[PDB]
Amino acid sequence: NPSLRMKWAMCSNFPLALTKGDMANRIPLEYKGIQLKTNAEDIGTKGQMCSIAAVTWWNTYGPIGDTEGFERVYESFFLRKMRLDNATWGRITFGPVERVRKRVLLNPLTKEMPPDEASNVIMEILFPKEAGIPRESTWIHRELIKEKREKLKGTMITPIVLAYMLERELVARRRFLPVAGATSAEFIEMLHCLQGENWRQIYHPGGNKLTESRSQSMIVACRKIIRRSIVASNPLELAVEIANKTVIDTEPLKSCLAAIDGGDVACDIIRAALGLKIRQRQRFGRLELKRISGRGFKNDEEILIGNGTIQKIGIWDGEEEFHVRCGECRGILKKSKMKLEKLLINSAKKEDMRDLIILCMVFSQDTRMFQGVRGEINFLNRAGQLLSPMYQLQRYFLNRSNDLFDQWGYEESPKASELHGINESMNASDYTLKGVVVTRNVIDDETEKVSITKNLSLIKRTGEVIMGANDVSELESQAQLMITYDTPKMWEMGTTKELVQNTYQWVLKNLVTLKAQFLLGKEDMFQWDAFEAFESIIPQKMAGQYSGFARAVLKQMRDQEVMKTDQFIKLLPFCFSPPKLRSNGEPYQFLKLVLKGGGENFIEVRKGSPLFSYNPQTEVLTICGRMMSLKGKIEDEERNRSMGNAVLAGFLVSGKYDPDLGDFKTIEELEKLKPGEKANILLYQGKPVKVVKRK
Amino acid sequence: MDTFITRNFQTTIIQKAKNTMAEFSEDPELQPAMLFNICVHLEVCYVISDMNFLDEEGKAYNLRPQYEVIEGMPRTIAWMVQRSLAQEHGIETPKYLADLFDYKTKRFIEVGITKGLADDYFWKKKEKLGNSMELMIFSYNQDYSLSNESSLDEEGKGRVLSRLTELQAELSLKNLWQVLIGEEDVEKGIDFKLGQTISRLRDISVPAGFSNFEGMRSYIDNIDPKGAIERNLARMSPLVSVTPKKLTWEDLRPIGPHIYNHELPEVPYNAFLLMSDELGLANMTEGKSKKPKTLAKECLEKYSTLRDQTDPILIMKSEKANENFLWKLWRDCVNTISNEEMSNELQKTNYAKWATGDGLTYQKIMKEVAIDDETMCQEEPKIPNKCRVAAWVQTEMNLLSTLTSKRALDLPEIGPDVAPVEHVGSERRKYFVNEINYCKASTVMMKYVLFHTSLLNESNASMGKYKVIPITNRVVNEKGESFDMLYGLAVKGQSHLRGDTDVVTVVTFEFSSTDPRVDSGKWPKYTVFRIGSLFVSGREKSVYLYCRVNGTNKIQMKWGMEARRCLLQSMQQMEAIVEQESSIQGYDMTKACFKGDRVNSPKTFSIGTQEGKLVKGSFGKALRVIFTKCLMHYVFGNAQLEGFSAESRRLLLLIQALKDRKGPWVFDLEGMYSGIEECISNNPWVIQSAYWFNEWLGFEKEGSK
Amino acid sequence: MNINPYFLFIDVPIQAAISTTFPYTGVPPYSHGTGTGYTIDTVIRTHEYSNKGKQYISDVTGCTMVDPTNGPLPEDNEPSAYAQLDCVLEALDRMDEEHPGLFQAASQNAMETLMVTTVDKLTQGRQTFDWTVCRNQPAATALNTTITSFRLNDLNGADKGGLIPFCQDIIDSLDRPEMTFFSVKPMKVKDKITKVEYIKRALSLNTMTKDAERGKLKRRAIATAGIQIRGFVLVVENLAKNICENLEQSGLPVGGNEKKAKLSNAVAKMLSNCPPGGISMTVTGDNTKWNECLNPRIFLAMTERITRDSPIWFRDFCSIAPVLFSNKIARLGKGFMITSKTKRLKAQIPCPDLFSIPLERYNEETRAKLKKLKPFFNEEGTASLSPGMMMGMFNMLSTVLGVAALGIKNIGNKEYLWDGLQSSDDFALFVNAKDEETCMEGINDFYRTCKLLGINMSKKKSYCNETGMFEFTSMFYRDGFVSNFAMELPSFGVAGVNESADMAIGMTIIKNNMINNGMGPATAQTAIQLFIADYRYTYKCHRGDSKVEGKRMKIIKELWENTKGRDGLLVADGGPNIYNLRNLHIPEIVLKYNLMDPEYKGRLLHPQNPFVGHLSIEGIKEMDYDAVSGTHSWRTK
Repeated sequence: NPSLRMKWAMCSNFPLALTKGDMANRIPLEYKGIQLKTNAEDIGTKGQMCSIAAVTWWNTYGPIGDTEGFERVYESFFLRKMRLDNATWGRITFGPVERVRKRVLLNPLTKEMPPDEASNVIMEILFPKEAGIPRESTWIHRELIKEKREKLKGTMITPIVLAYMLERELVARRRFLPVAGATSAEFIEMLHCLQGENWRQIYHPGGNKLTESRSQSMIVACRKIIRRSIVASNPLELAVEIANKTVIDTEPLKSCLAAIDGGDVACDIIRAALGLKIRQRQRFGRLELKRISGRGFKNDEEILIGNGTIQKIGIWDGEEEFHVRCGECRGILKKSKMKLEKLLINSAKKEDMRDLIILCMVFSQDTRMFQGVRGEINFLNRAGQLLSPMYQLQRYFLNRSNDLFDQWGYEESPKASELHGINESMNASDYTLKGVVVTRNVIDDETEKVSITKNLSLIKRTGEVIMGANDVSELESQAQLMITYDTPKMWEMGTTKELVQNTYQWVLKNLVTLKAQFLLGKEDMFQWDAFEAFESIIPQKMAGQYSGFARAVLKQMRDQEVMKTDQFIKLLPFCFSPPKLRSNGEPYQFLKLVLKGGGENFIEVRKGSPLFSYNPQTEVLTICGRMMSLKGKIEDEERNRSMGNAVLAGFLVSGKYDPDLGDFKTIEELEKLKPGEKANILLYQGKPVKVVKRK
Repeated sequence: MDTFITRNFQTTIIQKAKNTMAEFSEDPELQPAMLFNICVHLEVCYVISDMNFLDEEGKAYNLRPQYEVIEGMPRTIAWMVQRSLAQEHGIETPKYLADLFDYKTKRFIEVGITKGLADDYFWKKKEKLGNSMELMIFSYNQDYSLSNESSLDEEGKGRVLSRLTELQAELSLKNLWQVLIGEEDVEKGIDFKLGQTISRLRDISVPAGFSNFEGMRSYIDNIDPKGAIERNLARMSPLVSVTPKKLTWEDLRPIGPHIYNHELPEVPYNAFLLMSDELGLANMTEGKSKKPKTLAKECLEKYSTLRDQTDPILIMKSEKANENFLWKLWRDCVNTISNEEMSNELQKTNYAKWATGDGLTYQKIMKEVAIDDETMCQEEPKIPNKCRVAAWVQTEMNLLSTLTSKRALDLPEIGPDVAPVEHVGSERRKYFVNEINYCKASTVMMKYVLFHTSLLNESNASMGKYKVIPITNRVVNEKGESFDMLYGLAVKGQSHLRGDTDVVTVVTFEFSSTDPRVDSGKWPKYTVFRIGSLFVSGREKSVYLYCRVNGTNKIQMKWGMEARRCLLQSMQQMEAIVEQESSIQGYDMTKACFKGDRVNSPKTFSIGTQEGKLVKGSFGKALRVIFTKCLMHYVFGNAQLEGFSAESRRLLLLIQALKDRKGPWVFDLEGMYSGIEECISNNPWVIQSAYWFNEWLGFEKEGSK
Repeated sequence: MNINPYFLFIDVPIQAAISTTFPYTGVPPYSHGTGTGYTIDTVIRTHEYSNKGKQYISDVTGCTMVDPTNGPLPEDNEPSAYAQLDCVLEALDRMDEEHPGLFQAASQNAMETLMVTTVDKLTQGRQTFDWTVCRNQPAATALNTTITSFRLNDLNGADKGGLIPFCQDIIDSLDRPEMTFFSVKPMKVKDKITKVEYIKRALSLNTMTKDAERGKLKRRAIATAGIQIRGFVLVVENLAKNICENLEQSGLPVGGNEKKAKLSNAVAKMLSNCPPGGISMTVTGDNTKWNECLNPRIFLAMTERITRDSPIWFRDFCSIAPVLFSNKIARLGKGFMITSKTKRLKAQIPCPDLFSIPLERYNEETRAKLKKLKPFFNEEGTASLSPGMMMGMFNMLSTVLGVAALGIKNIGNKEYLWDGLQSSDDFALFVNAKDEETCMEGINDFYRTCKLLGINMSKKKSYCNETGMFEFTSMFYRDGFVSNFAMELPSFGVAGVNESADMAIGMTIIKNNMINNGMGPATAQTAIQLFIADYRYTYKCHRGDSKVEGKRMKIIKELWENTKGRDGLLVADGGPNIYNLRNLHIPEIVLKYNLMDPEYKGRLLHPQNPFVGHLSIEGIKEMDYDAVSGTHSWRTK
């Protein structure tokens, strides 16, 4: 058994093989009663055995060795991590996925080499003196050799590791793996997350340090603003407030939006909400329209879908011509009542034109598109509201492209030299989708003000809808710059640690106002936006009980003057949620309040937790590892009264540890106690206390 | 070198050579060497057939050349066309691959591009082939050897010589000539002669009716056995038939009816540790995971009343159990765990020796002595006893699937989720853990895994010592309080486990609140004393000590350490269901699956029966039930369960087919029923599975109407 | 109220929840003691299905030989190995007609692969029966021992490097009057054996009970062959694989996504090819006594027919392996244990002394077994097993035979067609006709045809139902939705090398199990959690803020307090777990590098760290993995 073989090595005094010399003796013979190394007189090997904890000692107090050039040695792993970091994640789709077994070069390579040639070059890079007889791959591969000489110079790392990493980046490692539409080497390293046996995930590996940092940041910022606004009632005021109180690391978002004419939809929506200038063009998701000729009327009627359901739709009737475009690929579309007359496109990336054409199909309202639906089309939105029928078909066919292609039908491509057809996979062929043709004569691709409504929809001066709140692309990504925000309403974006830190900072800064309002005794001080954001991380099932306990303890704190700043700060954030008392009418009781994420994400009610700690000797508040001083708001009597009267509801201190009364009492029996009875509790190890219930 | 290969050869040549390699299945990147050779070969076989054509009458100079290339194209097509030419022209077909065919001499060309001297290479190619083909060997040292006179004129020979003029030096000047591998190496092994002894073995390895191997080879090569299958089928007896039989709900009789026979004893309790009757002595702690011995000492200190008991009331005695010895062993365990010494070793005393079964293995003697002896005979193997249904298994299933106000799982953390896939994974884990963590089955599994880990560690590290191993667990209630639960104590015997199946005996004394006399048939294996009473819910509930002798090997302990895998089997399962309901809807259905939404109502599963009526539970309830089923599969897993599941899967699939109105057929139903029934001997889970299968089959029959 | 787990199936299809019926959480069955009983049972069963064939005495080894092929046709439904050569040839010829040139092309491909193959390839196999010591040893060790032995006897073919000279030496060794070899008696020694004894040892087979087999109540024995035949079986299997790759109905060799794709494509093709108004029915079959009933002589004929248009030398090379298999001899294992309970005494009777005691002292089962084995027994303790294929090792060739049987597609121009998929010992047979009765007639004709070729479909385990749902090699199909490939999910535990390469191996195995085998996102994340828990428990490196106490954990806590940036710490040092589905493939050290502060980062990445010491090319890479030569790359004692 290999797994068991080392669970017993740790029991050994020294299971590891120590080196010889200075680094052998840098770790002491013993440390705090723990053995690290030994002086064993081996027979003829001169060997020395080192402990297991010695690695921890090296990490803590070990000499700080030189690490220069380490990043250069492991350039392959660093490039992998940068590709992952600089990547953008798309939608996740559920459905049938067909994968084929292929030899697809698991990992990337700086330059693909045969094993012997790779060994020769490596020998040259590391040991030119010991290379032996000069070779020929040394001649031809001079460029890579010279670059690696320039790179691995000066590093003190062992040459064997350098050679191994060089082999990793040179020697190919090919294996048979299943692939479904992702064959690039950059994709295989994430093939595990790319798609399973019943779902697909869109992954776009990052490239270089792209220059469009500001645009990439503001796009995601505005997207989040929209996501937060849509769910909340009256997205208008909340969205404008958020966009006004957001800063891209040096400046407000508004200034950037005015400066750069970027964005696809979210920037336009935010600009309109703030009253700025935007480009004039209709959108239906990733595809934008620019009417050129014709007109149509909107009529509401029922239609039959292939799956066999009836739902009302406002269809557009009349001849129309559009300068349709999607991503980078341009084109022109002819639309009429239930017919796609003719479509022209240009050459571009296959996915770009695929999205273009499918979006034209769904927008065109062709009867074939109605008949090309098989599965249920009950898709939902982020707010949980049913999507409009047209956007429902758009999403369904984006998640399912083969079905519409098969159902639509093909025809013969035109005989013009520059006009040619395309297959389901965008492959040129005589059989082309009806009304769809490729072309080579590229068509060439200025601001106004647009009003906004409650539902974050742009409506022109005459009232036509130009941008819909459902057109926001779901391509999630990470901003290249460290954006910051001030509003509490959006703090849920950050990690629970960050949210807790932000809310505690907010309550600490305005502690005076909170105390002044609390002393009065109303309830509007429990409804602050910061607490609204904080309620997100509290679990719903226990949120009511937590809030009831917090309200009860604060009320007991206020009624009898045992006011303690630490406990007030700790338990204020939980008081938002409506109280949920027991059937007996008494508030629940707790030892520690658990938050979302489990584990460390818990606040201790008695001693302190990693997310909240107090040092009264130095009067220091440690929130999530960050230290602050509470001078000026801490009273000497507060230092005196430690914790006894602010841990339990309806209980107060009456004495000290009395072993005669009994051991420490748990909550199960504490809740069942009757007025006029004295019990004993434990704050933390070595600090017991006695309490008594008060009516 | 590939960048250099592309220079001398166009993309079509490279791709044809790479495809020809693809019919070899060795990494093309590994050795371009022969790739070079083959492409060169291919190249020459094309240059010999570049501008040389023939007319409809035979003019040497329309839509017909004077040559036809074989190399490069797929092997199957190449061979089919080669055979076509051979049969059309009535010429002997070479037994090796053909590289090029001529239209004037009607012969198959073979070409070889060698490094050094050509004549010797020509003779070696003749040795390989002989005279079945005409050979055109070329060598970069301006060397050539052609076996035919008028195969090609001087123009083609000069052209090919010029074409090889660059490659004879171009590789050297850019320093490539050195690593150029020859062409004979890939075909060094051609000679293979059988010895006399192997020849005789082949001769006697001929099918019946043939004198020797030569006759067999001649027969197989010459005779055309058309109609053999039809003739033999016609003359085969009709008795050899599959006996088709359309399946119907009537044919599906209950499986293993003997479990309804009351004469057989009801299947007794045999799980390693108590599962639903466990009574954990709870001690409140707020942190440090102290030593097992220290934890047991503290827990017993809290309940000194139970610990200090010394006048027990013997309630149940097993058939072959020594009550005095068991009680003395229990007292020794308690005293040792309650002493100040860190060591938890028990002196090898008489009662300890009996409980551990010291010195029971039979002595080994020489084979000759046994052979001489007459009274030494191979013992008849013990067969598992037949048992009937027992209600305690149903009670276990019902109780362990019920939610409890505790949490035993303490799974670690993972990195923050970023991509949508990890978001949905986190959602699914959140729901599944929120449901499972509050179930009794999870706590039982944690107890099992922790005890097995401790037992394996002790057996491996204390082979020759008797050790007392407390049965301990760490639990956390909904309010955040942490408790240490002591369920009992285990004595570990000698564990000189050499083989994987070597058995070490463990004596388990486990606290419980169930009076065994309530269900006597459930406790024939357990010696039960009444050690005391406790105040719990306003009542003085009795506390008994179930004492038993069990045994485990290395494999069982290692699998117990891995009992957490049950989670996975459950998780995957439910995940599949979620995935399925995503397919029907096209978007994440996890929230709709668990809690529902405005569009889709929460999912429900038929769970069980109440007063003979089918009842339905929520998604979480079904998850918990399948999790307890996985835990049961663990605790009651053995060959019987494997056989029963494997054989009953077919019956389940047939029932599914009947439900789908797929008119399933069977070929031998009685055989399948016998295969299913022979596995139902004494495993409690197997018996209860048979009972549940009968009940569910009855309900399905009722529904089918 | 009484719960009933099976009631789940009332609301969900069985296939959708088939995983519930697989008890893979339980301890797999394990065999105790000797495997001689099962080996004798296998020998008896193999000789029972062929006793009616021609029986004679081998003139090379003196063993009893039973040859069923060309024997009388069966008259009952019991397993029958009396395959007819004419029918096999007809099936192969028909398959050639459906695949023109496939046989000769595959023969040429295998022959050239065999030219380029080297002796070292033989080291890629699993345990093999070394005859110099008569025990199962790793393939490389057996190859080294046999090469040294051949060196001692003036057989230096392996020196040439190619596989052809090595196999030539192998066959020539059978001609040597006496052979000298290195044995272990422990110390190394030179021992000499006669020609007949060497022949028997080379043809001998080692037998052992199969352990940890799922879904089988009773244990079964398996056989490991010697190193001599590994080359010939390798080339034969390469030839059969080349044939299978081009066969549409061959359910091999790819697994996973291509498997489901092949199942669905076959089903759809089968529906589409149904005459209007007819019916399609699928038979899920299981072959009983698959290994036992197949005869090596039939495989010899198969190889001869496949290499019809191949050079004589290659025909001989292919034919060798069936010849040796047809003359194989089986070792009976360790023997039997006889015990006297009164005296509490036990004694092991080895195989040679099996009959040294009167059979009355054996139990009934062993008594009957030995009584039936008597004729096939040998004085040295081995049994003649001329029929049967106990070791398998012809999965590709057996699959070819099954596909050829599937290729007939009709008998007597009857009104039904049949096709399907075949993989080793499992198959799904689709039949189209005008009515279900005609489909059953066609299935009966297929059963008779399979009987004729030495394949016995199991009537007890097979079944039929209207096309649309079926099972194949643990893959369940129901209306397009294929459930999964039910496979024993492994223990995501400590890999067991060091601290860092351990984590690398764990994450790589999670990634591979996700990418190759069936596992979804939530399952993989729970897998990561479980693996991290086991890793932390094994190395006692729980989180720095984790209040667990321990010897090393104390210094870990001291580090945690000392540390300022806790985000960039390895789990080996009590750091937070950062791994997820996205970053499964990336080593943790590079992930956290940007976060780790120099105070500890410098110590971790110490060039001359005193732990790793001298490294080897195997050490960093040896399956392969990615890691950093830090302080967590230490080695064993």
